[PDB]
Amino acid sequence: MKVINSSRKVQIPENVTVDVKGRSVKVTGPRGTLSKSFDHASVDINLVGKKELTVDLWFGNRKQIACIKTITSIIENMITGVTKGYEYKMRFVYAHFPINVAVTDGGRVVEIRNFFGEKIVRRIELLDGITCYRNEKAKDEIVLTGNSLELLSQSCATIQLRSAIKYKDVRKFLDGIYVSERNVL
Amino acid sequence: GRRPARCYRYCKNKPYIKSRYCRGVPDAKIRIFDLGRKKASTDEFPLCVHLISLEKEQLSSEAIEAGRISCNKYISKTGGKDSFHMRVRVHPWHVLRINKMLSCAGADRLQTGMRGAFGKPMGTVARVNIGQIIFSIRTRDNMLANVVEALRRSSYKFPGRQKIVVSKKWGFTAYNREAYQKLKADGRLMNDGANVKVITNHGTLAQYAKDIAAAN
Amino acid sequence: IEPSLVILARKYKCDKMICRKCYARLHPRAVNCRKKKCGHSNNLRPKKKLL
Amino acid sequence: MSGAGSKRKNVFIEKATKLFTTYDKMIVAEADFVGSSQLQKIRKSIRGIGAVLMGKKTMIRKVIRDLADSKPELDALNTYLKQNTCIIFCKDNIAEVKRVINTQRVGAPAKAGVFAPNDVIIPAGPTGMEPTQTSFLQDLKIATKINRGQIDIVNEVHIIKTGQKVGASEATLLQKLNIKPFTYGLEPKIIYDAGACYSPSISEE
RNA sequence: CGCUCAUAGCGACGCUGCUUUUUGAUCCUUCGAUGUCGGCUCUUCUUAUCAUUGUGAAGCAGAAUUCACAAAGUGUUGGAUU
RNA sequence: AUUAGCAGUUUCGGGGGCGUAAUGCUCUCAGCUGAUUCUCAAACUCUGAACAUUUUUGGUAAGCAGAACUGGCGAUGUGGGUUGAACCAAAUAUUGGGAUAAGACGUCUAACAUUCACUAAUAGAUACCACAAAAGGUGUUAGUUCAUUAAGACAGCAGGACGGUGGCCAUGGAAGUCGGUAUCCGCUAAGGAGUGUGUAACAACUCACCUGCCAAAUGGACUAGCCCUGAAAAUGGAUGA
Repeated sequence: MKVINSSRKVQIPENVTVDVKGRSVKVTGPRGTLSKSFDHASVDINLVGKKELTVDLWFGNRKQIACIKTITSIIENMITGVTKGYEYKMRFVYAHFPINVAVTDGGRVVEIRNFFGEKIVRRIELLDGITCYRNEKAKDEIVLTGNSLELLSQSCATIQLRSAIKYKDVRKFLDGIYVSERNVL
Repeated sequence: GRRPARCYRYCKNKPYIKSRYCRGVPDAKIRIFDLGRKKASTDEFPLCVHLISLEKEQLSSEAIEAGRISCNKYISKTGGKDSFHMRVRVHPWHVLRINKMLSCAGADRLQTGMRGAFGKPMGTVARVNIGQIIFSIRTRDNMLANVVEALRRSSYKFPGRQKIVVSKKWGFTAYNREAYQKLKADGRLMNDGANVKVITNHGTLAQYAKDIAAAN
Repeated sequence: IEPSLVILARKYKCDKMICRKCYARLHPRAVNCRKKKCGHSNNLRPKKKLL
Repeated sequence: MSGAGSKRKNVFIEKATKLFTTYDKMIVAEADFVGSSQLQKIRKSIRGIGAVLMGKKTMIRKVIRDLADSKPELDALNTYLKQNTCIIFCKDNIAEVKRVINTQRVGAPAKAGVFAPNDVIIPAGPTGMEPTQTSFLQDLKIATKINRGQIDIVNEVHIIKTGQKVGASEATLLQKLNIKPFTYGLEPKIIYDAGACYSPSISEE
C-alpha cells in the first residue's frame, strides 16, 4: 500500500526567508545563509506564502514516506541554525596525561597534542562554517559553535574519533574529547 | 561413532523390524517413554500440547531420546516434575543397516566391496509421517507457555520442521474440552486412572448400574 | 578524576551492546545487529564491564 | 475497549462517582511533587474528618452526576488542562482543614522537569555558593559577574511559575547546595462547593 | 564447563550442511600404451588467514595470549634420521 | 513385537504400620486376572480397493548394481531445451503456399502491445539440468488471531514508589536487592516483605504499578511470498552472451 498523500509542514519564523527552487531549499537568516539540496527525493518542496513550507509526497509507500519527515527535520535544522545556531560543548577526560589543545582561526582548526602522551600532533580542520574556542571558565573543555548541525556535529565527531586509545583496552583508559552538551542558545 | 543421520533421514526402504529374522539388532537409545506424574487422573491435566512432524522421515531413536531429555529438563527446571505428563507418540521399530567397510589405506584387499552388501543392524529408527504426533504433552492450563517452549527445545534435536499445536481435546483422549465437560457433568464418565471410559449404550441390554455408582 | 567524565566516556565507547555473531558495537537500546554479516540477528549481549 | 485490564477503573468508579455527592466544602489541591512519605503524614489527619479522593481525569465520568447537581468540571477556575490534582474532601472539619494541610510541608531541592511551583528561588549569593562548585556553574551559557567577591549570577526574584519546565543544569545547583529556600507541599487552588465555588480566592495559609 | 555467568572462550546429548587436499565405492574413458612414488626446480591459482595492514570483541589493567571481520597485496626458513 | 497406569486378588514373596504375637486389617510392592492405553511388521492379518516417468531391492550414495509396465536411444534425423544419444514437440521421398506444435517474442535471434503487484539483493531469469539445507532477520508486501484505548492507550518528558518491617530463618557483617520458606495489612489512583546497580549492610540511583502534558489508534504471537545471513577452492567466466 502506498498512501495517496503524506505531507508535513515547516513553520518559518518571521526573520528567516526560504528561497526554494525545485528541491533546493535555501534559508536566509539574520546570522547567516544556509542551503541544502534534496534532489534525492520525489518530493515537491513548496512554501505557503511566508510562514509555512510544506514538504509533500504523492503516492509514496515506505523508503519514500520515511523520507519526508527526514527532509522536514533537516530544513528545521537549517532554520534553527540561522536563528540561533547550535553550540556544542566538548570536554577532555584523561587519566594521567593532561591533554593540550591548540586553536587558530585560519581554517579555525584544532590541534591536540599530549593526548595519551603521544607525540603526534592531531591537527584537525573544521568543516566550512564552524569556529571553536576554549572555555576559560569551565576547566578542560572546548566549545564548538556554528551555523549548521551537519557541519558542527561532524566536526565534533571527527575530534572525538581522532582522540581514541588504540591497541589497548578501551573500557579502562577512556582518554578523549567527547561531546558533552548540545545547546542552541 | 555413528554415521551421519543424513544417510538414514528419509524412509526409502521397506519397514524392517526386530523379529525372528533380524536377529542380533542392538537396543533402542530411548529407554523410557512416558514421563511426568503419569499417576495423574485425567481430570487434573486438561491441556494437550503436541509436537507433530511436518515432513516424513526417519526420526532416529538417538534423536527421540535427546529431544525427550531436552523436554524433560526444561519443564523440571521450570515448574518441577508432576506438573505435566508426556508420553512420546513414536516408537523406533525400523532398524537401520550398515554395509561397513574398513577405513584402511589398503582396503581393496580385505573388504568384499559391494559383495554381499547386506548390512548388519545398527540402531533403530522411527518412521514418522507428515502430521504424525511424536511428542504429546498433557499438562495443566497454566503451562501453555512453558511446554510449548520445551517442545520448541525438542524441535531442534529432530530433523527438520516440527509444529507445536495446542490440541482442542482434554488431553490424551478423543473428546473435546467442552465435550469432556459434558461427558463429566452429565455423568457418563469413569475413573480408569489416567484415562476415561465412557458408559456406553451397549451393555445397557440388561444392566449397566455397575458403572453408575463409580462415575466421575 | 571527576566521575561525570568517566560516565561521559563510558557513554561513548563502553556502554554498548555487542552482537554475538558480529562482534560489533551497537547502541545500548538495540535489539538487532545493523549489519549484513549478522543476518540482522536479534542475538546480542552488553559490553562487559570492569571491576 | 474500556473497563478492562489490570487495576480496573470499574472498581475505582464506585468511589469516583458515588462518594463525590456526599460532601460540602472541598479543596482543589496540587499533587505535582508531593510524596508518599509526605502523603502518609497528611492522609492520617484527613482520614478522621474526610478523605483524599481523586480519580485523576477519570473525573469526566462525573458528567452523569451533573443532571440535578450542576457540578462543574470545566466551568470553574483552573479549567483542568495543564496540571495534576488530588482534591481534599471533608465531612467534619470543612473549616479548619487549611492549617494542618499547610503545615506538614518539607523544603527540599528540585530536579529537572518538575512542575515548578510559584515560589522557587535560585541558590545565589556568598552563602549560596562554594569556591569549588563554581566550575559547574562556570559550565553554563550565562557569563558571570563579580558581586561580593564570588563567581555568581544573582536571581532572587520569582521568574518561573506553574506551567514552565526548569532547565536540566539548574537541578544540581539546588541538589548539591544545602539551599532549600521554600517549604513546599500541597497547594490549594479553588475552594469548591457542591455546584458552585465557595471561596474563589487562593489561601496557602 | 567457565568461582557466580549457557553462548569471552567452549560446548555434551542431537540435528543440518559444505569441501574433494584422506581412504573407500564404482568401472564411464583409456590395455594396436596418457611413462606410475618422492625430491629438486619454476610459475600461477584458492582461502578454509600463520605473519603483516586496518578494525571489532575477551574472563583485553600493562605485557603476553584468545575469538572474529575486510583482507590472498607481500612473506611463509636452515638442518639430523628416513 | 511393545508403553503407561487404574481396579480385583489385595492376608500373599519382601518391607513395614495396625489388635500386645500370626495367610489377620490396609499401602507402594511383586506376581495372576479383567476393562483401558502408546507405537505397530518384507518373511502378520478380520477386512481390502485402482536411458526416462512410475513401481522397485542392495547400497550412506552414485552418471552404482539389479528387476517390473510403458515409451524411447541403439536404428533417427528434424523444430526446441545455448550446448547435448535418450527430455518436450514430432517422426525423415523432392519442394511451394498457409496455419501451427514444443519453445519463445530488448539485441545476438525470426516474433508484441496493454495491465496488477512483489524484488532495491548484484540478486533473479526454460522442468530433466547442472545444486543447496537446518536455523535465523525490527528488509518489505500481503494475512491470521489475541489484547489495549476518550473509566485518557503504547511511546516520549516528569511526580510518587511510604509504614509495621530491617518478615521469618541462617552469620563478623546479609537491613528490598548472596541464599531455604512465606507472601497479609494500613493509606490511597499506586506499592514485590521487592526488576536491578552499588555498599561494613545500608544510603543513593533504579524497575514493577499509578498519575500529570499529549491527542488516536497502539501492542504482541504467528502465517508465508519475494529478498538478505547461513553460503569456502584452486586457469579467467558464464541466466548462452
